[PDB]
Amino acid sequence: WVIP
Amino acid sequence: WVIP
Amino acid sequence: SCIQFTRHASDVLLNLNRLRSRDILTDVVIVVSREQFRAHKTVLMACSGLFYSIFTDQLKCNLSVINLDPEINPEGFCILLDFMYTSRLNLREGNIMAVMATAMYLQMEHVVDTCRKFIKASE
Amino acid sequence: SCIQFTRHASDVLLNLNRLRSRDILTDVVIVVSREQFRAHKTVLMACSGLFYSIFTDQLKCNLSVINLDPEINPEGFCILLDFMYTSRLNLREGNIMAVMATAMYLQMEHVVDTCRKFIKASE
Ligand SMILES: CSc1ncc(Cl)c(Nc2ccc3c(c2)CC(=O)N3)n1
Ligand SMILES: CSc1ncc(Cl)c(Nc2ccc3c(c2)CC(=O)N3)n1
Ligand SMILES: [Cl-]
Ligand SMILES: [Cl-]
Ligand SMILES: [Cl-]
Ligand SMILES: [Cl-]
Repeated sequence: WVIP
Repeated sequence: WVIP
Repeated sequence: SCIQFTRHASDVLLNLNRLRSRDILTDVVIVVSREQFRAHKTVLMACSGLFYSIFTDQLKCNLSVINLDPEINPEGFCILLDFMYTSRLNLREGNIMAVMATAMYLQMEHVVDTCRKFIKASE
Repeated sequence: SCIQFTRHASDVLLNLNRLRSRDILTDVVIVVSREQFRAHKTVLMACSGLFYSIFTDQLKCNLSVINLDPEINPEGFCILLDFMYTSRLNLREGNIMAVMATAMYLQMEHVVDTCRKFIKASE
């Protein structure tokens, strides 16, 4: 999971 | 396009 | 000896979401406490262990309406349906418990994992 | 304020290809010079400008069989159908002309672009  |  | 187009999967998903937003070729209604959500069975199956089991069943594969368990929160489902079609999860302090419970019921293992991690950080 | 799961789109496409390989919820047959290819209309639309136009047509959206132009090569179509469901293109010296012609007809702009580039390098 990432900060888009 | 890339070499997978 | 194949070549691969990096953005292809993302572009496919973006177009599937465009079809969903315009209600094009949607083939099922998911009913959650009287709230209704139109979607594509194949996308639901591709994202959820529960929908995969439902639509591979020789009788349920032909249903145009699926009713979820009454304990399922419609907002939690809506957030997860948005994630299925976009890879983006709107996870907030106020919805994390409903999102995790809905992801556990829908069998969306990666969503359950990030909810468990975000809850553990707040304790 | 969404979080994003990097592998989600690829995982969705991988599952859609698993459904195709097991012939699960395929809803159309594409006929190419008597060769037949089963697929999901939504995936075809998501990858091709031609299928997008066909299945948004109020009459053609209901067809279970689509016949392509007799000039279309079945091997070229097969390679492109594989690309649609995997992001992988089996581009070879012996098939590049048939693949480019099929991609131009199917309106798959990124495939046309790489074929043009690979042909230009060989001249
Ligand atoms: C297992 S083979 C397979 N073949 C095709 C499909 Cl459409 C599919 N979907 C699916 C199954 C289980 C799970 C998910 C999707 C998401 C998750 O967390 N668990 N699985
Ligand atoms: C244009 S809006 C839109 N909305 C939904 C879909 Cl399913 C769609 N597909 C599509 C249209 C045109 C093209 C492709 C896919 C691939 C390509 O090269 N050109 N387009
Ligand atoms: Cl029904
Ligand atoms: Cl998931
Ligand atoms: Cl027909
Ligand atoms: Cl393309």
